[PDB]
Amino acid sequence: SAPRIMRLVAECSRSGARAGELRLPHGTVATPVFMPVGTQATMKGITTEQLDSLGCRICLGNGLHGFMNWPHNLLTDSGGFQMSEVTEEGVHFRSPYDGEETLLSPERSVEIQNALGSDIIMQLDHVVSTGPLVEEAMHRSVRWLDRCIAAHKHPDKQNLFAIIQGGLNADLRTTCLKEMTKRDVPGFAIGGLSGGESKAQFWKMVALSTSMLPKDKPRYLMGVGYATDLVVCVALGCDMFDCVYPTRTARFGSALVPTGNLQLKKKQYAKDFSPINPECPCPTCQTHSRAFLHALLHSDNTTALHHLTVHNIAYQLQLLSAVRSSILEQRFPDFVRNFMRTMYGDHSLCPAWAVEALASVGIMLT
Amino acid sequence: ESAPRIMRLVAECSRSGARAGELRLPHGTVATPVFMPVGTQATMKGITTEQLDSLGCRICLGNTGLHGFMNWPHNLLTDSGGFQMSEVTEEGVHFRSPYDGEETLLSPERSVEIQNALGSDIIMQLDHVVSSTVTGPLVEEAMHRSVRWLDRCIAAHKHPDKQNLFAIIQGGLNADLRTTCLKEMTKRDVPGFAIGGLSGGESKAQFWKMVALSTSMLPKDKPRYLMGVGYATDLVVCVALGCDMFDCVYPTRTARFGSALVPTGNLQLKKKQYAKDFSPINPECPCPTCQTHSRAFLHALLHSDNTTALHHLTVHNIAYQLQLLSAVRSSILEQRFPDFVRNFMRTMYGDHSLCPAWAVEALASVGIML
Ligand SMILES: [Zn+2]
Ligand SMILES: [Zn+2]
Repeated sequence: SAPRIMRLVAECSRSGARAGELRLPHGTVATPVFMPVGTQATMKGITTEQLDSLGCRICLGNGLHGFMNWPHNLLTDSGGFQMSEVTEEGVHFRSPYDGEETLLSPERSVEIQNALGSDIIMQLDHVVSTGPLVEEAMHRSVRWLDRCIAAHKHPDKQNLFAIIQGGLNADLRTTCLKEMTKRDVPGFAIGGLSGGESKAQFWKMVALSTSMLPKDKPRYLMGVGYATDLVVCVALGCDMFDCVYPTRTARFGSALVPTGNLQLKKKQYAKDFSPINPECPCPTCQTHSRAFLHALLHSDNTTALHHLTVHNIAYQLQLLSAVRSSILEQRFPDFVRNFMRTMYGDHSLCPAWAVEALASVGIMLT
Repeated sequence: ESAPRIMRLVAECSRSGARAGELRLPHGTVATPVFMPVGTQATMKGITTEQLDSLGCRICLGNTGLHGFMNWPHNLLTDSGGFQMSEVTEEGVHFRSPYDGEETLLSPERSVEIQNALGSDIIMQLDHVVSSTVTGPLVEEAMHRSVRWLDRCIAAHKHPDKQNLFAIIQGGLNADLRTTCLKEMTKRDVPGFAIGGLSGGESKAQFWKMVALSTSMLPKDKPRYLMGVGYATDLVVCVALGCDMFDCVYPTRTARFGSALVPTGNLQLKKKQYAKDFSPINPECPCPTCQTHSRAFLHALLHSDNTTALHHLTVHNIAYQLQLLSAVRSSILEQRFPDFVRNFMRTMYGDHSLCPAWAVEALASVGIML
């Protein structure tokens, strides 16, 4: 067995919630952790110092540490889902410059990520937009994983994560879980569960994945940022998260709060001279009232997006810090009960999918 | 009784009023004519000091020390804060605070004190501006109020050797009123003069006539700063009328609409005709965006990752502004400014028949024939 990068610090006795820390080359990272998308923050005027002040110790990148001037950890994806036909050789596409046919193979994806110098790297996978081609992409993703592992020639400097496939197909994801688990990679990601319509199928697929992933290795759930989703998925055994949710929420003039969000473009805030949250210690809540942000959203929209994003990212980091603390304090079920009460009002008004999911791990709201 | 001058005239056009010079400012010289981008609008879009310095920018506008807050080694210009932040009396501007929400006052003395602490190299007086919808004798009262406010700014500004206070010419589109304001403010010894009240107007014909009126009465040995002007044709014509400094949100605003500034106008990159155009925005532009991004890539980003496309379009649009005025300035030094304008109008519009009538008349007033 290779050295493990995650140390389990505490567990919830009723549910699957875990509190740990990751040992990465650029410093330790407390888990559960939400990782903001670094470039989405940089393009809105958020600097390294601001992100460091909020306590962020890891974020996602498109070496790369110097290009961003970032002293902490970075996670980079393969680049497939962004950048067309796919064969067994790799992803075929037209370059965004020379305009000629290009190939991104599993070997090339690893070589690119090796040069960037990030601390966690993601395998190249084959994602499809129904028929029997979905199972073929899953088996190709397993073969691509082995080629990534062979091409990764620095396991002591960078950590390669596999990506579980299968979408919403319980039988397909079970096959992928059984096959990828046989490889000794430092961590595992859960793909194909972002932006789904059926919340009931969403949490059942998360529970299926965490029941078969190794306990001593991190579980990274991709594309999840909604507050209730984060709390429920921590109770199911997830350790790492990423989403553009804080960035996207700010583009619509909304600020994340314990009861949902504040739609600051509404006229009811034009004369509200309080902060977004009187208990939030983020810079935006020290200098900006709701009335000011409301005024900026109608004239100087670009400046309002900067301050809303600072707060929305801060909310994410504060949420999981509170989640992690409740696990350490051996009182995570009580945290969830208080969180659902504040967010929705009463057990009768909570979304059914979250009540059933939490009950699956023995956290009752009734 | 004249203070040392901050502008040195280097060359002039023999036919028109176009001037090429340099400003001696505490954080370095600045070649004029110069377009000054709004620094905060660029910072909020991910543009860094290093990127802006590489483009050759040596002066930009600040929100309103401030040099350290931006991490900027060159010069800064800050406004008074009036147009942003309600009733106005002789004491100052009365408004409700954004923080405590209580009544606050911005006086001429307080505006200077704020700008003194920011540490910028050029500072703007506080003026009393009324909407263009106001018509009667309240417009003339605001103009005379601005002159009295100017004297209070000068008295409250106790560091003419570290910061340069500019007056702001009032009057709007009223030829008689602006003549009074020009005649009155010229008697004050300020290092430079700005021209206010000419941004975003509908009537282009009255616009260029008001610019010419201002430059005919402002001192020759002092800079002329034209506020709120960034359109390419506007910049060239106003340089020919005697203006030295410009600022606008035009490059930043143009990027919010998915458009890239080019010598023939702009490219509307959200249109489907660019989805398979794998050439740069401009093959002759040396900006970073034109080194790394094709039109097809920017077209794709404008429909999925809009925030990233705004960053790269703004880098290019700012570079276009700086390149345009650098070329303008070079043609003046080369004693070939009329020929520059003729080629510029040819590329922009196509032929004399298709040029805007207001620009043909304005250029003809200073002896530039197309
Ligand atoms: Zn906040
Ligand atoms: Zn360019």
